[PDB]
Amino acid sequence: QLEHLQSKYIGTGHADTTKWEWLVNQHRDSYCSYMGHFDLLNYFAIAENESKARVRFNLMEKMLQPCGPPA
Amino acid sequence: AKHHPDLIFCRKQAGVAIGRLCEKCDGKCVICDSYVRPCTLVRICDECNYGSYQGRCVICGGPGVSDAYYCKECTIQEKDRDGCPKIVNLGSSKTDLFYERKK
Amino acid sequence: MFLYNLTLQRATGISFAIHGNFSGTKQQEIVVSRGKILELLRPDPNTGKVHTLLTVEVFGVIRSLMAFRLTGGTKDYIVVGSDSGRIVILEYQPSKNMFEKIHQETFGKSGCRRIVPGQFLAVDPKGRAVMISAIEKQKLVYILNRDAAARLTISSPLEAHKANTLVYHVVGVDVGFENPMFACLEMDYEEADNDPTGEAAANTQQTLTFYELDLGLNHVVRKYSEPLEEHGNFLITVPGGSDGPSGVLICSENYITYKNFGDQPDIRCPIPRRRNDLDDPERGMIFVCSATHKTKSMFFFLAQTEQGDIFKITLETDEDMVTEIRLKYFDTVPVAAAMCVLKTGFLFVASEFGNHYLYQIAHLGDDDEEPEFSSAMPTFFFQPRPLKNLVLVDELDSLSPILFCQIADLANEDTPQLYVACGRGPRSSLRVLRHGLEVSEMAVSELPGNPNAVWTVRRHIEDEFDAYIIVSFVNATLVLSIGETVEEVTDSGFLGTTPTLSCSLLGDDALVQVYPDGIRHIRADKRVNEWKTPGKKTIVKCAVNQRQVVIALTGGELVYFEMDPSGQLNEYTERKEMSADVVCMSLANVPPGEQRSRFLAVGLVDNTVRIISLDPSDCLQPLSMQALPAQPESLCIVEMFLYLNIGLQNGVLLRTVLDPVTGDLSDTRSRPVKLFRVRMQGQEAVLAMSSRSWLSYSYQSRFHLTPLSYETLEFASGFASEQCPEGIVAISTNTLRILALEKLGAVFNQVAFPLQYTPRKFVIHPESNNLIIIETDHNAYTEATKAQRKQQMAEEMVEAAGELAAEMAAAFLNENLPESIFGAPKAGNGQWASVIRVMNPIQGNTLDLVQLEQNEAAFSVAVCRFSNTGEDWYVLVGVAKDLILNPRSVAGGFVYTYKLVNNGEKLEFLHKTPVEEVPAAIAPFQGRVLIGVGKLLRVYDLGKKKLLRKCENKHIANYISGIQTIGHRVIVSDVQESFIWVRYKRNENQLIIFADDTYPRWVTTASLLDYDTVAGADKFGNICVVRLPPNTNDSQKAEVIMNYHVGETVLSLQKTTLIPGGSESLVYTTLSGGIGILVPFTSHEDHDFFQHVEMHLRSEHPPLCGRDHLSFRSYYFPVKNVIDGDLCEQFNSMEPNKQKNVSEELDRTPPEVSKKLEDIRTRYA
Amino acid sequence: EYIGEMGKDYIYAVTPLLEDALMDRDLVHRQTASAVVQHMSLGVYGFGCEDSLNHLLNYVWPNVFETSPHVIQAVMGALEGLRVAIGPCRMLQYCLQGLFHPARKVRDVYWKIYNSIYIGSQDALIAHYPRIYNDDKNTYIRYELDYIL
RNA sequence: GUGUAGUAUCUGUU
RNA sequence: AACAGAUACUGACACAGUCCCUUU
Ligand SMILES: [Zn+2]
Ligand SMILES: [Zn+2]
Ligand SMILES: [Zn+2]
Repeated sequence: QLEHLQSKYIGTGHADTTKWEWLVNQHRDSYCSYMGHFDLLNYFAIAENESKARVRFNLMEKMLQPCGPPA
Repeated sequence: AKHHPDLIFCRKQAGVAIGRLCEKCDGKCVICDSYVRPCTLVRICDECNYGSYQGRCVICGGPGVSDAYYCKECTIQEKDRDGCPKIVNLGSSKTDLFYERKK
Repeated sequence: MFLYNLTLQRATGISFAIHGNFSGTKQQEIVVSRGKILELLRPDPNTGKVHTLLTVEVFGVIRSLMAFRLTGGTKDYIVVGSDSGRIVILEYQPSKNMFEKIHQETFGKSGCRRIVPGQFLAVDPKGRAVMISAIEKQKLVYILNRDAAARLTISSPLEAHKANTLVYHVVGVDVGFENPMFACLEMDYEEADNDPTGEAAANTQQTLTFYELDLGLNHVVRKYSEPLEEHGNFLITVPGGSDGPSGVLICSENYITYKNFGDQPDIRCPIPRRRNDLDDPERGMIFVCSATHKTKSMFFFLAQTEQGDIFKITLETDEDMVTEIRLKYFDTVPVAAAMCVLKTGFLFVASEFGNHYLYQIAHLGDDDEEPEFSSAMPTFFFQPRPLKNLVLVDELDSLSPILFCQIADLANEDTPQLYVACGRGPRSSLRVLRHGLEVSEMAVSELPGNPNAVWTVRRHIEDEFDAYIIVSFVNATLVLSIGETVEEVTDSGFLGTTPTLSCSLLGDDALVQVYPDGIRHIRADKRVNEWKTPGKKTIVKCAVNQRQVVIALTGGELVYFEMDPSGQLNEYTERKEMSADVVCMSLANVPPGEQRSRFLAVGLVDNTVRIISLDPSDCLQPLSMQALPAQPESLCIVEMFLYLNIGLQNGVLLRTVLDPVTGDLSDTRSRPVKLFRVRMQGQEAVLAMSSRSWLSYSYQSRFHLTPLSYETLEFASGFASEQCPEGIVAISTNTLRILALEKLGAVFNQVAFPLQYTPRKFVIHPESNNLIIIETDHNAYTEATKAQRKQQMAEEMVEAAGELAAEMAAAFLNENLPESIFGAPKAGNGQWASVIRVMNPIQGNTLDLVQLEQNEAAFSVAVCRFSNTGEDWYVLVGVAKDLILNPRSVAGGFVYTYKLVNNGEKLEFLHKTPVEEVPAAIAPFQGRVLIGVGKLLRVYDLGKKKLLRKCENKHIANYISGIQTIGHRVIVSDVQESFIWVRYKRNENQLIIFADDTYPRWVTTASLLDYDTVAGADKFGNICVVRLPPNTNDSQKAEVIMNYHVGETVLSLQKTTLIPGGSESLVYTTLSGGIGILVPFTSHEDHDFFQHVEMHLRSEHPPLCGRDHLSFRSYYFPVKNVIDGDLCEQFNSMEPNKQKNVSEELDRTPPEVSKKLEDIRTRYA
Repeated sequence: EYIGEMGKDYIYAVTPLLEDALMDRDLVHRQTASAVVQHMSLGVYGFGCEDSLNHLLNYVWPNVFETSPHVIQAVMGALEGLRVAIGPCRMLQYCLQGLFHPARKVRDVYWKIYNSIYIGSQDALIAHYPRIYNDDKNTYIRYELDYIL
């Protein structure tokens, strides 16, 4: 059964899925990817004069409640 | 086995135990039943590798003879990184065959 | 069309710098982690210099790194968490000089995922368990143990999952032989995603949670969970058990807190603030990193601030209860991402952007002039000052943030140089990278003559310095000696009337004088064994040795001498002459293993060398023969298992394996070549001289051939003295020179010139070869604005009624903190600062400088000329105004025009032109320019008041990033779409697009390879080549013909030639400091061979950290028509059994594979 | 299936036959052609044969709106193999149109396909996502990727 | 030959 | 549309298997 395998993973949707939560998942995954790779974090820390620790803290803070409150 | 929709995988977090195959199931892939290019060893969760179940066949439950493997296609698709592929169900064909034979 | 990826310089950006005992000895080493390179360093405990031993590559993204040792053990291990869903344990082998994989376990899919562990790698202080965690919901615990065979083992993972939670940091708690415990900074989000009003997002606070590993029941359970006040960012482990108490230090904004479970009132201490700080008071203040130096007497912590201040935390406690935290100011260093303090009193600072430094702690900084701060005291301030508790001893050069590169020839050299624009903030600089080894001159003395050959034989074998310096003229000589004052000795006993050909070391203290009339022996003791060669045919060549004097006469009349313990000369009654003369001949160094030098090689006019055995039975009798493509010039024998370097009349160097008969021959590229053997880095190297200096060193059993970066020299001799133990005494242009090569500096010697802000782009003035550089920073002040702010602050402080009469204002306005040392006063998210610089690149002195106003962010530069004028250069600068980054919004823009008259050394203002968006790209064409403002593309022409717009187009999808043009075709780079092709029609004045791409791409740079091909980089680290179909008329789509994944963001692509006489290649440079090239194959057979080699190496030599090489190279797009050369070159360091296995699968021998792999690199680079 | 690498030389020969087989006349032909496509795409992975695989994907895609379990399994296997061989970007572009279709019987199929694509290599989906214009109260734009040095 | 899951197409009665 | 009958097809589906806790 394929549907049990996909149900457990976090991020998968279904027919009754709204757009806000889909983009919330997109944003959370994007923040985690930014934290993961190194040279992308270097890019972000050079584009604005902030230490990498500050950028990491800001990204972690934005993980809670992105894209505004729900409807 | 992919030929029976009724069968169910355990797919819990895998441990250090190594799976085994009987004589009938020897040389097959525990996901697709393919004889081509075994690639990676099969591991099972400690609940499957406990007591009487230790060293039994992954697919059908017979006495273990040889190790189990993942085929190259499954390794490419990363189907090996999913948990223990041990089958926990008994199936509908086996029980009905047994009852018909014991008619 | 297949390409071959190669690398010239590896990344030099440190990310993790854990330390420990990895060699198993009492000496400590540092294991640093670049983005994808694992490197091990050993600082010298006597001279302070840092050396490198291993530079393995793992082909993956390393996300975490920690070390541990088992209780009662001596050697530490290494744990790696990465993008592969596996955890790997490594172990260093000093004998084999490699990393051995001990264990690996798979727990999930690959890639930097949200719910797959690999981010945090907390380990138990004793060594009983390890923990790997994900950012969300996933935590696994492994138990480590030892067996009866003294080997580590691993257990099945234990799960500690938790739904709808986020993890900030995880650390191991020192519990002292009790159940191991782990502490994490969790934070829930279940309810906040269910409140439309949005107040549930607020009132949510972090909770410190403890996870106890129950060894008896073999499961993990969480016990304590207490809400916090502020939001912590990382935790510190407090040494507990027998020494110190348990618990963890929590660092938050403007606070530091100690907490412990069971029964403890927490203690909080505010972070001291800098005195007279120019920062905006709105922002907070946090710590970035820390360290620990636990010791039997006591333990203390270190901490680094955002500004760059190092504090010293000391915990004060009762018998078992902690009472207060005591903070004290230690020193200030450049901001770093990791610090480590070792024994012997050394501090290693791994800067997060730029060079790395090593300091020695001279004082611990206690009860000194500065006061201390405590939590018991009821916003503290402190005065930063230069270094007092630290002394710098070593510096490690690095180019971490390379932002713009331009390979050209702005000097008068024949070889192109690299002009990089690396650096961030006030530490930014422009460096000149040129291939070669650095040369340092110390003492130069002029010799009025024509010195042809000098030697540096020692007075005695046990002497540590060279006491004899025989400068030989054409007809005379010149004797010198080492010392504080170098002079000419007269009573040395040497007859200074005949030119010297060589200076042998016959005995422990014996030397001979070799002249074109024979050899007179003058031993140090009062003994001379004179032996002349009467006749018109005197000796021609000479071959000195540690115990032999082998010479020859005209017509190849070789002469053999051997030393007996008595101290005489043994001449064999054989004068065998060949049909041709000698062109080059020498003896080898005497090894202790054999009696003397193994063999003698003599080059001949007939181009056949003869390897004569040195036994008396077959004295002066050859045993083999070898031919050369040209006239022999030298036959130097390099030691370390040995080889033989051959000189040729043409500029090619040939190396032959050690054997009487010829073996494997390696060739490397109109003047005679002379080779001299010197001591380099404790290793016996050689110094060839073909057209320049060429020093071939056998570093770590690896052979390099890199020239000495200096003007052409003629002759050299090794230098040994107290001041400069390792060096060269060289003669060139009839003068005496002194060389010193202490630091290795393999390739790309650096000369840096400082800057003010982060450089963005720079162009070259063609007429004068001068650079126009634009700098810009966010959250910055200009000079005038910061000066006025300082004046206002001083006035307010005076008016603060601090006795109405305060003398501190004079000190304040006299206090200037060097920004390159103490950082810059970051202000706010809307402020900007910029400056325009005209710099001479041969010598980095500014020739002009223009400062913009507040909130003027330069983003473009161009040197062009217009059709309406003749000889009239211009400079166009694109500037933003009121730019907000994250809530993206801008208010207008401007374009400046300058005049650049006095040989490109002045910039007088002409006018400025408002525009509706920010001008991102400026590119001249056909006597006019393009300016891309927002999504609009426009053409402008010069006027008298401003620039006049002619054409427009409003169909670009999004923001315009860059513009490249060729002929009537111009290529537009987009922020999210890949590429747009648009044509300019002069007769109609319309810009119409005719071709674009299919796959969106976040491009950062683009280069034009041909009329139809474009090579574009990516933000995510990919490189692609796209070609326009041949049947296209300028709807239509472009076809991708190449894909790759460098793994590091690329910011420069440029095709040129590096080595003279070679082939052009696509040189690229990345944001982490790496420099690589992509080269094409010269034959199809080569392509199939390299493909099959890569396939086999991928099959049998997997990546060290558990990644899949093909899956790594296909991270975002499947790899296409690119062969990875790093994996291919990994063959040369593999074990011999695997080497022969793979080579036999290749139907070749391993030496052939090595030569084939080396040939392409030595041809293209 | 038997020949993995040396199978790129025979994609051209069998492409017209596969196109003929994948035509909507009979179920078993499409089932077996989908199996062939899956095995071929898994075999040729890594050797840059995406041009013909794109055409085969274009021909095999309209078969996902079936009901028989065997054809469904064959089509999903072919789609997974093509996703591995080509890349998640093309499959995302294909599945991105009906993901919010008004009909209930289409969204579930598109969501099954999207879940299959998402579980494997989501970190590439990070870089392959489409730009969304934000609403009056909700921010939908990832402004961090628009920074320019 | 038999049994375990499914599928397609025809024919009759409402 | 529901009830029923008939004919074809797919799943390298399987063939005294065997029980491997059945507790006092
Ligand atoms: Zn299981
Ligand atoms: Zn079996
Ligand atoms: Zn398989």
